[PDB]
Amino acid sequence: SYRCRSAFKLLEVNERHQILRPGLRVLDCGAAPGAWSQVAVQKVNAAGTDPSSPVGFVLGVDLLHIFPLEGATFLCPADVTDPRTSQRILEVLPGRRADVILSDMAPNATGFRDLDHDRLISLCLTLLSVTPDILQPGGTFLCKTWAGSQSRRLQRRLTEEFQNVRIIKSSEVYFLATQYH
RNA sequence: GCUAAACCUAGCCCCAAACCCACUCCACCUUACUACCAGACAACCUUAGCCAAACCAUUUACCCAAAUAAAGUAUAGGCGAUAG
RNA sequence: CCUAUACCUUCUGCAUAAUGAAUUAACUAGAAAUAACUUUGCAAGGAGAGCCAAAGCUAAGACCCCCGAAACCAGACGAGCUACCUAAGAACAGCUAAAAGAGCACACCCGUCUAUGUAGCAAAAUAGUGGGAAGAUUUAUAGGUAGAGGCGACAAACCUACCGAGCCUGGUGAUAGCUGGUUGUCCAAGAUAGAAUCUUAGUUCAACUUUAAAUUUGCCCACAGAACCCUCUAAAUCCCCUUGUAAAUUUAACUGUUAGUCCAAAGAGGAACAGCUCUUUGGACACUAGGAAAAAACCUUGUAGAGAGAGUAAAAAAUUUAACACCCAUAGUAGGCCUAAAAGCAGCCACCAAUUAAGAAAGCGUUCAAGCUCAACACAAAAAAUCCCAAACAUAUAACUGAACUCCU
RNA sequence: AACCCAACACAGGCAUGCUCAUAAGGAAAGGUUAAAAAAAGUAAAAGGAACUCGGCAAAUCUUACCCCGCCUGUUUACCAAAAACAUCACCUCUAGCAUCACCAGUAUUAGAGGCACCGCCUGCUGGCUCCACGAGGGUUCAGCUGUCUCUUACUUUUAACCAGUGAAAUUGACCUGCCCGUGAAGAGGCGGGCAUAACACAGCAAGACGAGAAGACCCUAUGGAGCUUUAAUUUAUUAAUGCAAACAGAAACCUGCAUUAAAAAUUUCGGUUGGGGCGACCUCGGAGCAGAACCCAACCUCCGAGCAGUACAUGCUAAGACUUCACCAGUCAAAGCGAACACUCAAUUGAUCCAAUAACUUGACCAACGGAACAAGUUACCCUAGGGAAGCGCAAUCCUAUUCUAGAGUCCAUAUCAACAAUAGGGUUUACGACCUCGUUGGAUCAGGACAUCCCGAUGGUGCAGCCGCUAUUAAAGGUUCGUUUGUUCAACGAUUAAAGUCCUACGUGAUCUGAGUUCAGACCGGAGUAAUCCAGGUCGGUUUCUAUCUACUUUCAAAUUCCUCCCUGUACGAAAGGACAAGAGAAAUAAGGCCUACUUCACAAAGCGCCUUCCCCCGUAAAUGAUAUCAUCUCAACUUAGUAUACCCACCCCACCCAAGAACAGGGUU
Ligand SMILES: [K+]
Ligand SMILES: [K+]
Ligand SMILES: [K+]
Ligand SMILES: [K+]
Ligand SMILES: [K+]
Ligand SMILES: [Mg+2]
Ligand SMILES: [Mg+2]
Ligand SMILES: [Mg+2]
Ligand SMILES: [Mg+2]
Ligand SMILES: [Mg+2]
Ligand SMILES: [Mg+2]
Ligand SMILES: [Mg+2]
Ligand SMILES: [Mg+2]
Ligand SMILES: [Mg+2]
Ligand SMILES: [Mg+2]
Ligand SMILES: [Mg+2]
Ligand SMILES: [Mg+2]
Ligand SMILES: [Mg+2]
Ligand SMILES: [Mg+2]
Ligand SMILES: [Mg+2]
Ligand SMILES: [Mg+2]
Ligand SMILES: [Mg+2]
Ligand SMILES: [Mg+2]
Ligand SMILES: [Mg+2]
Ligand SMILES: [Mg+2]
Ligand SMILES: [Mg+2]
Ligand SMILES: [Mg+2]
Ligand SMILES: [Mg+2]
Ligand SMILES: [Mg+2]
Ligand SMILES: [Mg+2]
Ligand SMILES: [Mg+2]
Ligand SMILES: [Mg+2]
Ligand SMILES: [Mg+2]
Ligand SMILES: [Mg+2]
Ligand SMILES: [Mg+2]
Ligand SMILES: [Mg+2]
Ligand SMILES: [Mg+2]
Ligand SMILES: [Mg+2]
Ligand SMILES: [Mg+2]
Ligand SMILES: [Mg+2]
Ligand SMILES: [Mg+2]
Ligand SMILES: [Mg+2]
Ligand SMILES: [Mg+2]
Ligand SMILES: [Mg+2]
Ligand SMILES: [Mg+2]
Ligand SMILES: [Mg+2]
Ligand SMILES: [Mg+2]
Ligand SMILES: [Mg+2]
Ligand SMILES: [Mg+2]
Ligand SMILES: [Mg+2]
Ligand SMILES: [Mg+2]
Ligand SMILES: [Mg+2]
Ligand SMILES: [Mg+2]
Ligand SMILES: [Mg+2]
Ligand SMILES: [Mg+2]
Ligand SMILES: [Mg+2]
Ligand SMILES: [Mg+2]
Ligand SMILES: [Mg+2]
Ligand SMILES: [Mg+2]
Ligand SMILES: [Mg+2]
Repeated sequence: SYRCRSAFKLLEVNERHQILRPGLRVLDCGAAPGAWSQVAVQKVNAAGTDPSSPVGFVLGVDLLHIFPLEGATFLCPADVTDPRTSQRILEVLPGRRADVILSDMAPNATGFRDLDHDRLISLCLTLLSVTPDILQPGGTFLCKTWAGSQSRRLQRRLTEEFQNVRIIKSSEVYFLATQYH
C-alpha cells in the first residue's frame, strides 16, 4: 500500500491534527522513496480522485531519483538547500505558493547522533529560512527532527514565526507548526 | 576386631460364655477442675456422594431380629447395569 | 595372552546417553463358580427332606494380584496469620510553612532498583539506594463475619508458610482402558488373516496358539477344468488321481496374541524414476552359531551334553587414462546475379575448366581486396571442517584356513 | 531469669514510658599465610558514556520534553507497585418508609452501578485542552565518574595451611584414555589404530546428552475442576398471581394444586484432515485397485444411492447351498399344497427396548447410518494420570565446477562472459481441500578446524604500454577495525584499513555471563465472540539453582608479521597525463617473550599509559641436453638448473631462619 514505513507516521499525525484536506498544496521535502507523497495525494485529492472535492497539488523534492506517481510531481535530483530548486519549486506550484510544508529530510548518520542533531537542525533552519518564499501565510509546517538541545532554537524560531507549535514523538521528534504569520 | 549380630516373653487376635463400669475427703459448665446472690437459653425435621451402568441424566446390594428349603423363583428395571 | 557391548521394564528394535536401583537386613503382591476334566461311592436311580436325572447323581482335587491420582459428598474444627468491621486506647522529633489526603526530614510503616544470598541468618533475608511519614496514617488489646461460605479501594487478592475454592475425620481398600511392580527348580508346545466399537493406549468375536478326546483321511499333486470385454499382454493361483509321507477334521475346556520391523519382488497414493506413506508374495528377526570391520532384518547354519578328534558351509574388490603428418598450390577469371564494392570465402544460380596435377572453395582474415592452410600433383576431473588411518607385499607350482552343520567316542 | 513468636543460644518479628549518646549494654579477629577465582570497599595517568537492551552500577549532584494516569491513596504476603483499582466531580437505575442491617434515617435521603477532578466544544452524549503530581514508560542538555578504551594497586571477607567440631543433594557396578568408523541415528566400555609405572595437592568448566526442579511444546483419558451461556435436564427452593380450601360478611393468615420470573442445582464436551481459520467427511454401490479362484492398496482420486415403476398367489410350505473374512443381518432354491396356462432394478437401507393397535401391521437425515431416551463453549488460574518431542544414498528444484561451441565481446567460440542441456558435488522440497496461515537465536569470553583465499606470498593468461584491474594455478605460517540506528536486532549509514573472507564446530561455547524470541500469572489499544475468553498482533511489567565425583586440561619452555616515508626515481614505461618493480635505510603499529633507569598508578614493591628484544623455507612454474617419434620436444623417458636449524635445560647440609621462591609441598640463600 505504501513504499516506506514512514507513511504510517504521517497518517497518525494527520488523523489527530487534521493537517491535510482536499485543495491544499503540499511540499514534501525528502520525499524519497515516496511514502509521504502517496499519503499527501490521497488526502489533498491531488490526483482528482473525488470530483466533489477540490484538487490539490503535491510536490516532492529529494536528492535521489523518485519513481513517478499519479497525481504527484517530483523534482529529482535537487537540493532543498540549493536556491535553484526553490526557484524551480515556485514556478511549478499553482500561484507560486504552497499551503502545507512536509519535511522528512535526514542527513547520513555520521555515527555520532550528537553531531547529527545540529546537522539536522541546520537543515531545518535552512528550510525555515526559505520557508517564507514557499509557504503562504496561515500555512502548516511539519519537519522531521532528531531530539536534542538545538531543537529549542528551532522551536524558538518557529514559535516567533508561527502562532502555534506542537511537539510530536523510533526516537524521532516532529515539530508541527500552523497558522504561519 | 570394632560397629554389630542373635534370644522369649510382654501382650494381643478370633470365638464361646455371660447382659457391663460409674460416692475416700476436697474441687469441677465462670477462663472446667474456681466455697458463698434475682435467672428464664433450651432437645426433635428424608442423608448425600464416591462408585456400577466402561459417559451420564431414571437407576446402582447395605443385618432389622429362624439356620435350611421354596429361590435367584414370582416380581422390579434408560425391562439394562442390576435389584428381589 | 586370547574371547566377551551391565540388569530390570517399556517399544518392531536398548551397550544404549529411555525408565528404576548407594548398599545391607526385615516386610511387601492371583482371593471365586456355572461348566468341563480327573479320581472314588452308588446306579435307572443319586443325595443325611428341598434338588437333578433319556447314565446319571453325590463328594473331593483343581482357575481369576499389589501400589499410585487430581476429584465428589456429609459432619466437625479454624479470622492469635491475613481481608474487612466493632468497642474503647496509643504514636507521629526537627525545619519550612500554612489552619494543606502540603514540602523537607528522624522514629515508624512500606519494599523501587542493584548487589549479596539460593539446604542462606531467613520455607522471602542482608546491605545500599528508595515511596510515605497530621493522615484514605501507623499500631497494641478484646469481639465479630466460615467454605454451597466469608471478605475484597477486582490482584480471580486473602481466609494459620503449595486457596479457580481452607483444613480435619468419615464414606474409602473412591475410581483410574494410565505408570510401575508382580518372589522355588526343570521340561515341553508356541508369532503378524480380519470385523465391530463415543473405537484405534481398550474390549468382544473370528483367526492363530494350548490341552484332552473321538474319528478318518490330510498335505504334496497327472491329465482334465475356471470370460467374455477396452485391442492385447506377466509371475502365478484355485481344483486335483498318483506318489512321497503322517497328518487332518470333529468334540470338550479355556487363556494369550493381534500398528510388527527390515530385506527381495509386483504394485497403490491428481499419469510423481528417488525418498515418504500404504497393500500383496516370500524370507529373516522378537530362537542358536559362523561369516560380511563394529552389525536384530544380508549370507551360511538350525533340536540343544562332554572331548586337548575329524570333514566342510558362507567367507579377502578391482582399476592408471591424450605425441604426430610429410610435402606442395602458377593458371581460362574479381564464373555471373544482386550489392557502395562484397572477389572461392554478405547472400544466392551454376557447378564447368588450361597444365603432369589444384574445390567455380573445406575452414580461418579482410568494409571489400590482400593473405593464408587443406584437398591435388610429384614424394578420460576433483574438494570441508579434532588427526592420514591396520601393518605390508608385483615372481617357489591350489592347496590350506573356517561353525553349536556333519561324522567320530 | 540471660525470657516471647519464627523447627535452633536463628543477622527475622515484637506495644508503650524514659535515656537521644549514654551513668547502661557489648566484642567484628581460633592460629597462620598473602596464591587463583569470588564478595565488599578505597585510590588512579590521559580520555569522559567511546561500555551497554538501557547512563544498570558508581560518581557528581544534574536541564528540557513526549506517552499514560488527574493528584494523595490501593493491589498480585513469596518473580508484575503499573498505564491497573480506588478517587473528589459527573451520570444512570431503584425506593414514599420506622422498633436488631439500611436507621434510631425519610427524595438536598438511602441503595445498586458507570465513569474518573476541573475547563472547553458537542449530543440535548461524545471529542479535546490543562494546573500540579509519579520508585510509571521513552528521549535529552550539561556535569560527572574504572561503564568502557585497558586495566592496576591496596585493605577486609573468602581463600590455602595447622588445631577442634562436623552436613547435604548425589551414587547399577567400574580396574573410569585419545583419534577415526560404526551403532536406538551424539561412544571412557563395540571395531581398526595410537597412547599408557603408580599415587596425592591446588585450579579450570570441554564432556560424563552433568545434578535438583520447573516452565514450555503438541498428543492421549468416554480422568478432573473454575468460569460463562440462547448446552441438556429440572423448579425442589424463593417470589409474584390464579384456583381450591378456610373464615367472616369483608379481609387476612395457613395449606394444596397450577402457571410465571428470579436464582440455583446436576451433567457433558463423538471421531477423521501437523495445528488454527474456513470447509469437508462418517452408511451403502461402481471405477483407479492387486492383470488369471476368492480376499486384499488405508490415505488419496472421481461418479452415484437414502428411489421409482409394474404386480395383487409381491400366496402357503419345504430338501440342499451361498454368505462381504466373527456375530447380527443378507441371498439362491428342487419338490409339495393352492392357483395360473421367488418382479424390473449395481446401491435404493436402521437392531433392541418402547409407543400405537381388537388384530394384522406401523413408528427414528437413530445420516456420528451396529444406533447412549434426553447435555454446548472456555481456561494464559488451571489440576491429575501418561506418552512423544538428532537423523531419512540415486525424482523435482537451486547453487557451484566442468562438458557441449549456440550466442555476446568492432573482427574473433574459448581476454572475459554465456543460453538450451548433460555430467560430478552440495542444499532443499515432496501423495494431495489444485483453501488460508502458523510451527530458536544475537552478544561477552576463549577459540579449534576446513580452503571453495578477503589481505600478505609465488606463478600463467589478458582486448597486460606503465601504475592499477580482470582471470586462473599454487599457498591456511600470520592477519581480518571502531562507531550510530533515520533505510533498526547484523540490514543500511559514518570514518578507516594491506583486508574488514565464505563456512563448520549441539546459537561452537549459558554447572563461565547476558539480551531477545518461542509465552505464559497483572494490564490496556485494535480485532473476534451473547459471554467466559481468544488472537503467530501492538505495548508495559515480570525468580531457575548447583559446595566439581570422573575424563580432559593447567608455561607446545624457544624461528614475526604488516604498513608508511625515503632511496632506486621522477627511473623503466608512455605522445603526454601519469607512473613501478627487485635491493637497502629509517620509522610506526600489532603480536609473542621480558623489564623498572626514568615517566605514570604508586613507593623496601606491584603495574602500564613506560621501556627493551624478536632469527627458516616453500613447489605454482620458468629453462638446457635429449630419445621413443635419428628434426623437434623442460623428461608420470634416462638427466641438468632456478628458491625445486640453532638456542634453552642440565650437579646432588638443611633442625631453624630469610627470600626477589611459594596456595600446601617444593626451591634459592644462611661465610
Ligand atoms: K475474633
Ligand atoms: K559499660
Ligand atoms: K508511579
Ligand atoms: K564442564
Ligand atoms: K459412533
Ligand atoms: Mg460410571
Ligand atoms: Mg468425562
Ligand atoms: Mg557411558
Ligand atoms: Mg538412580
Ligand atoms: Mg531383602
Ligand atoms: Mg457428581
Ligand atoms: Mg483479628
Ligand atoms: Mg471502634
Ligand atoms: Mg511533625
Ligand atoms: Mg503530607
Ligand atoms: Mg515526605
Ligand atoms: Mg484494602
Ligand atoms: Mg481484571
Ligand atoms: Mg485473570
Ligand atoms: Mg486402585
Ligand atoms: Mg522348545
Ligand atoms: Mg456409538
Ligand atoms: Mg488328493
Ligand atoms: Mg559336543
Ligand atoms: Mg597437400
Ligand atoms: Mg573345525
Ligand atoms: Mg545338530
Ligand atoms: Mg580464620
Ligand atoms: Mg581475585
Ligand atoms: Mg581516571
Ligand atoms: Mg553526557
Ligand atoms: Mg558497542
Ligand atoms: Mg554505544
Ligand atoms: Mg541510545
Ligand atoms: Mg542509578
Ligand atoms: Mg494515581
Ligand atoms: Mg490538583
Ligand atoms: Mg509480589
Ligand atoms: Mg502489601
Ligand atoms: Mg515488585
Ligand atoms: Mg481506573
Ligand atoms: Mg503514589
Ligand atoms: Mg545421605
Ligand atoms: Mg584411566
Ligand atoms: Mg564417535
Ligand atoms: Mg583434582
Ligand atoms: Mg477412547
Ligand atoms: Mg467444564
Ligand atoms: Mg461368513
Ligand atoms: Mg459406526
Ligand atoms: Mg458393516
Ligand atoms: Mg493475562
Ligand atoms: Mg604473508
Ligand atoms: Mg588451492
Ligand atoms: Mg555448556
Ligand atoms: Mg520496575
Ligand atoms: Mg567452580
Ligand atoms: Mg621499490
Ligand atoms: Mg635429437
Ligand atoms: Mg631443444
